[PDB]
Amino acid sequence: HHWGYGKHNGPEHWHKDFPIAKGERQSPVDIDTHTAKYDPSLKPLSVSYDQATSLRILNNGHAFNVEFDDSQDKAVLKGGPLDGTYRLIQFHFHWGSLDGQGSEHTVDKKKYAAELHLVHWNTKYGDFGKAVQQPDGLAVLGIFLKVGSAKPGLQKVVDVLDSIKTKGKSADFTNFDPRGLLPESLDYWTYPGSLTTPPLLECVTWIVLKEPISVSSEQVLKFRKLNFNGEGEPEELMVDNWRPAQPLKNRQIKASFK
Ligand SMILES: COc1cc2c(cc1OS(N)(=O)=O)CC[C@@H]1[C@@H]2CC[C@]2(C)[C@@H](CC#N)CC[C@@H]12
Ligand SMILES: [Zn+2]
Repeated sequence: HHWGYGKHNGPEHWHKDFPIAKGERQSPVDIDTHTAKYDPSLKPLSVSYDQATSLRILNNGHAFNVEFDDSQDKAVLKGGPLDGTYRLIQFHFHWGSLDGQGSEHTVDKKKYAAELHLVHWNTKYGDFGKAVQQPDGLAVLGIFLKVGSAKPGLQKVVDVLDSIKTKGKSADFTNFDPRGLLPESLDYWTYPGSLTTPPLLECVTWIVLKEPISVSSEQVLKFRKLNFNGEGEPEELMVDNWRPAQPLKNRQIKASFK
């Protein structure tokens, strides 16, 4: 009976195994655009994915991860609210069963069809495992997805999902360029938070872009064909793998734009 997104193991149950679920800096949160304040101390955000090296794609039973080789400083995120260099290690999405839900963060309570999470770890901590044990160990770039025009750069991902339909399945996924998943603008909101799934560690500096990318209905439909279950088990469609907004508590969401 391990955690999941169902009625008996979903988000409202996570606190029993992971008490931090009711912590002081949990994610995701609702972003109140009118309360978020422009922060002049924020430095220009730097997203350098030109030398990114993807290696494989995995269905871990909660979502699917496109993993990158982070043994060297290649695809990095810096600037903005960040101090130091954060290395890209993987990206994944959270989506819904319907176009009107799926995102973890919400903007003025509005839910998007999905949300992309590009995960990076602070290099001063040596490795990803050590980084997650630090308040400023990770930096996750969140990008909303809305249904409309197809996103050309996402099709490569969409077409390989049939090969990793069930939990535990992985497939080679080299030479995928994450720059093809970024919107035009880098305007963003930032706040201190946590991982959005167990163990819910409060080690993340969240940077959520204001501009969403558009993906086609067909593209998101394929996301919904994935399975939460492993091969040979009753089919449980991988949909609604998002955690709802959590209490903001003693935090302020800062905006990079005036
Ligand atoms: C930032 O990316 C994630 C990392 C992890 C999880 C979920 C994540 O998605 S999210 N929405 O971006 O928070 C869930 C499982 C976690 C893992 C991070 C590394 C952890 C803490 C392992 C420890 C190491 N290394 C144990 C469980 C792992
Ligand atoms: Zn995530």
